[PDB]
Amino acid sequence: IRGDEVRQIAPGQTGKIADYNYKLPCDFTGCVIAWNSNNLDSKVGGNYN
Amino acid sequence: WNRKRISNCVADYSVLYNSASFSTFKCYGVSPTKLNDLCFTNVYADSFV
Repeated sequence: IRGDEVRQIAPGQTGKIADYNYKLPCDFTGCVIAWNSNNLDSKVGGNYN
Repeated sequence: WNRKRISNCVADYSVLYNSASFSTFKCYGVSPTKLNDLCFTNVYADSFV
């Protein structure tokens, strides 16, 4: 995902991706791991995949 | 801060929330996705920088 949408991936959160793309339950047991990848997910000229 | 009043009109809150021009859009007492289905006695838009 895009950088400061990272906190949209959380229980009971709203935004573009938290409601249209990936919705967690309120009673979500488990946890979220995020790391920046500007190396193999980014390319000059833009990665549109 | 300048206070503009809004009353006696039809408010479209979807255009503002769906616009990506805003750094943060965070709401207390309401959920923005449902703002289009509410009726308000009065609205006050207080703007500043």
